Amino acid sequence: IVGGQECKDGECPWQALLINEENEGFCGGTILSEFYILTAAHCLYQAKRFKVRVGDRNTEQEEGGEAVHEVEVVIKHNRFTKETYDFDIAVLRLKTPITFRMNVAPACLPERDWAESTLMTQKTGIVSGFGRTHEKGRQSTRLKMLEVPYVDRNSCKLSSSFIITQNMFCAGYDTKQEDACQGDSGGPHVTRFKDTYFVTGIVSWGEGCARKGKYGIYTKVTAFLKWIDRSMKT
Amino acid sequence: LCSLDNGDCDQFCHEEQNSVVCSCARGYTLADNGKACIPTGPYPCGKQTLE
Ligand SMILES: Nc1nccc2ccc(CN3CC[C@H](NS(=O)(=O)c4cc5ncccc5s4)C3=O)cc12
Ligand SMILES: [Ca+2]
Repeated sequence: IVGGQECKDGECPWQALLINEENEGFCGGTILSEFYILTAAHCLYQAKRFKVRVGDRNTEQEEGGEAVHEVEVVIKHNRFTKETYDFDIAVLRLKTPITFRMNVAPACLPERDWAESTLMTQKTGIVSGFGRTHEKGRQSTRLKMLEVPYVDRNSCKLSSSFIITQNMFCAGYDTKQEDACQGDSGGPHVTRFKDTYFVTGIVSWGEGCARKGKYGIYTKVTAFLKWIDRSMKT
Repeated sequence: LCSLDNGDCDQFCHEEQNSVVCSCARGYTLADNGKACIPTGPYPCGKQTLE
């Protein structure tokens, strides 16, 4: 996350962190329930083997609320393509259930129509993660969150060098220096409604980070709600 | 209806028979007034944790 703020205690409880064999975080995830984590399919090409960590806010020190979970099943979207970044979604079934507690809780899955009419219509959504805090910098040590404005689909399409498919949407700023960045991929984009947070996107990609005239690109969760439901039923 | 202040629903709003019908995410149950959503246990989805 470039710009934005540190997630304060209890503020981003649905944040999951995928970690590699060397225990380093390489991508984000969103807790959907005790057994399922939502992440980006492209993250799965990033590590030989990986585990999921929940409840972590500072990778510099075990605080007590953290918990590592091994993955039992990786359900990647059949139609995902590394070439266009289309269908950038994957569901992880954990071997053991997550125990909810302070800093560990699921984000709600909305219904498609209501989500499209009322959530993606909101002024902003919230993205969060342990990724880079500058386009060329190193991974963040502290979990951060950033409020990102929903971006008109047409200006979004015009701003991008690559095709914005119907499975993607835009958020962020034209010139202001704030945006998700490398390491945040697979992480949560949620929208608040009457103090309840609903999952609306998955951190996907962008051209550099926080670049002038460019926005952050997110997988459009509302387009895979049936696919998610199926993935969690198995 | 649902375009007027989300139909007074706490969460999901659907316009059926020209009438507003409210509903809730998993882990919540529709209140007696048929509009509010009541968490069914601790750590309901979408709530920031206070303890
Ligand atoms: N902003 C960000 N926000 C969120 C997550 C991000 C993850 C990685 C990077 C880092 N990355 C990943 C690749 C991208 N480089 S590009 O602009 O050449 C692109 C080439 C291309 N070809 C086909 C489809 C799309 C593209 S984008 C970049 O900057 C930037 C991110
Ligand atoms: Ca820690």
